[PDB]
Amino acid sequence: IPEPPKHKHYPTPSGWQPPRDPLPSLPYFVRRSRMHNIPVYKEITHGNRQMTLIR
Amino acid sequence: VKKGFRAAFRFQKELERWRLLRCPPPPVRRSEKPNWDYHAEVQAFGSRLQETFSLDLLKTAFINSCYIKSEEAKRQSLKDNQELFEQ
Amino acid sequence: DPVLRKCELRIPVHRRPVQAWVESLRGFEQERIGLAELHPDVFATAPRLDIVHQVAIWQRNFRRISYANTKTRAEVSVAHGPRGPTSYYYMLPMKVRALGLKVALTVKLMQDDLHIVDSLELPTADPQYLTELAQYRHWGSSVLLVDLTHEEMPKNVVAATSGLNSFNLIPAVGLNVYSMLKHQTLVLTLPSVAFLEDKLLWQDSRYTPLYPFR
Amino acid sequence: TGRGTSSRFLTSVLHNGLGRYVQQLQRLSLSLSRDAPSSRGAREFVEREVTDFARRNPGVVVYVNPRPCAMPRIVAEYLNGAVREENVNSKSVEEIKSLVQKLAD
Amino acid sequence: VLVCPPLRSRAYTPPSDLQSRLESHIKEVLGSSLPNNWQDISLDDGHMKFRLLAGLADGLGHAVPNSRLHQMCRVRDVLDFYNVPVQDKSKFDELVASNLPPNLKISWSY
Amino acid sequence: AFVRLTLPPPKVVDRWNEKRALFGVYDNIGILGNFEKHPKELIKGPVWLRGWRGNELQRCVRKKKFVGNRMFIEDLHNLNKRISYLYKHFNRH
Amino acid sequence: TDRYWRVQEVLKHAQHFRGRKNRCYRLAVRAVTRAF
RNA sequence: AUUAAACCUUGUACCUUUUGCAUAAUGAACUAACUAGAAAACUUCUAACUAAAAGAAUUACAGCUAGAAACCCCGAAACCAAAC
Repeated sequence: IPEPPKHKHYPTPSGWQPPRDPLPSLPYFVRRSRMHNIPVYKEITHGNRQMTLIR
Repeated sequence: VKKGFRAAFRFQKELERWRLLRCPPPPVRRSEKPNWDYHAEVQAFGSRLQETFSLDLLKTAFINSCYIKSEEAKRQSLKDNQELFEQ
Repeated sequence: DPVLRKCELRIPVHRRPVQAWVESLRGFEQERIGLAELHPDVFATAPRLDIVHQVAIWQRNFRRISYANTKTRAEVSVAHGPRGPTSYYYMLPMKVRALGLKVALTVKLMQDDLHIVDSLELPTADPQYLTELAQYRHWGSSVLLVDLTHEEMPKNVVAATSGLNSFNLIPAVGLNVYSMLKHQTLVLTLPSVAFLEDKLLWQDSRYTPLYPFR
Repeated sequence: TGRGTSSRFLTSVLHNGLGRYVQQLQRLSLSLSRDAPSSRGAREFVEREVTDFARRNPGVVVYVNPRPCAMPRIVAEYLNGAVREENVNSKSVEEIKSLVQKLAD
Repeated sequence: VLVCPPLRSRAYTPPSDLQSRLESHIKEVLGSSLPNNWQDISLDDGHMKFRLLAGLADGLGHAVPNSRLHQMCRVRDVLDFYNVPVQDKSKFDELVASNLPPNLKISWSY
Repeated sequence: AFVRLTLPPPKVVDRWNEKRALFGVYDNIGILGNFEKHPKELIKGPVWLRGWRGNELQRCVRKKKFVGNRMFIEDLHNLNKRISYLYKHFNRH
Repeated sequence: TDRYWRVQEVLKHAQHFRGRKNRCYRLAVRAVTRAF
């Protein structure tokens, strides 16, 4: 997969913005996915339970 | 022939149990039997009774004339309990 | 002069590099000669032993073939007896197997069972030297030696390892979880680590294949 | 079961408590294995609680014999000659401590 | 054809004058003379770390574990790492040298 | 029933023999070999089930196809009759 | 492989029975339960 | 239970079947061995990776991949082909 190209102005017209620099110094770090997207997935289970997962 | 060593080992124990019941072993003194320490037992014996005994004197009291003869016979190939016995 | 190694691939900024003592087998006292950096995404993965446990089961079971057979009542000239050759073959995804290998590498390093070496070359071919050296460095009773490629592995090491049952010599492509677990300590050449890292790090952007990669 | 089993009357060994109470238990024997999950609890017991029991009750001879053993086992011998055997296979420290206290009493 | 040298024990006890040995080694590494903020000196330099760690290990007798090697970013960690003792004595070995009472018997058949 | 009156001789097994020692080696041929050779290619055994698994009927049917021409006439007839029972059991019950 | 000892468990409680009951497991087991 | 084997006191053999009942009805001289539950379409659970997932043939607007998870035995009167 090609890495995202550097853009003169962020956010990108679609709306993509790379992770903010400097990274936060919190004890917990959330890395981006291989697709350079936030690792948040909406999920529904049992046909009635809505869920969201951070991986 | 049934396979397995546990079954063969189990039967050997089964045979031993029957043999022991038929022919109980002759009694033997705990001194000869394993896990015996005369010095440790005497200390425990005195503490168990909650009484103070002089180790040397108590051993002499335990010492008997017959015991000395056996040791002397082995020695050929010591204070008796008579004095304490009278008191 | 310390031997300094850096990860060829880009280490994450938020992740610090993993480091270990570079060693050489040339001499008994050559325990530490350099400092090397190891990719956190490879050598600092979470210790997921169930994946390792699954891989070990897969390793034992995908080769499992039972040849037991018996004649049933209809075939008598057993109600539920073995019926001919039976196999248990199944395949784990390459992502899981690579992850399982990644997990195993971290455990050995963290448990001080992994020894990174520059090369396998030995001053002598005597098997005694290798066993004594393992005792000298307090290695486990079983030591696994890995080289970059089978063809180029030194002759001296071959003789020492070939004659030793508990010391097994394998190429880089021959690495597997079962051997690592069976062997108390692992000895890896520096080129092999890069070779393993490349394949393990290749999993990045794992295009689902419509045909073989070749 | 009562018809098919033995019975006795209430009795004391030698009127033990009339003058002074004497502990019947006289000897303890322990077998351990250096590398055995079953004996781990007993092994941990040796580190921490065996000494306290020994100090509390010095009138009982305690034998601890770590040896190649399939199952750890404890043997308790009493003054009257009664001997009781208990297997320590795969038992925790807390369980072992409670059992020993019962044996002493 | 090479004869292995004798094995050494893995037990290391922090020196009573640990600071004196550490500072002397730091002076030995390269002419430092213990400049202020010595504890915070970064070890990221490969050459400096190799000489400092190798020299300290030989004299002090304790070696940085591979697991803990990357943690040794600063001298302060090294000083803390050396001050913690390491004992090779087994639990049974400690028990043997613990004034065993007369009623307690230990026999190691392994 | 009755049990043996003699103990079997003791037996010692070496767990570090080459077969056990090298068991599982090259199992990562594909990932470490650029996927040129799939681990399924390393299977040695009956031809009809090399790299393949199925239910008893599928295994029997595949066996017939692979070695049907090279099987004995008597065996082929027996296999045909056996297949009939297997087919009915799985596909009708 | 312990079926013999299982019978012994019933037999040991049935050793004191009289007649074929003491030697027949089919009857010995029934008597042992009834006694308890 | 007992000092005591029997006495005193208490108590309508067992399995199956009838109905949650048998003083019904079946079956058992006894010993040893042998003697009957087998499948994954979908779902939950356990994980990998994720707008992507599966080592070619598959699905997708959080999906996709992998694993685990299931359904017996004996017994007719008969019927047909080919030999004798």
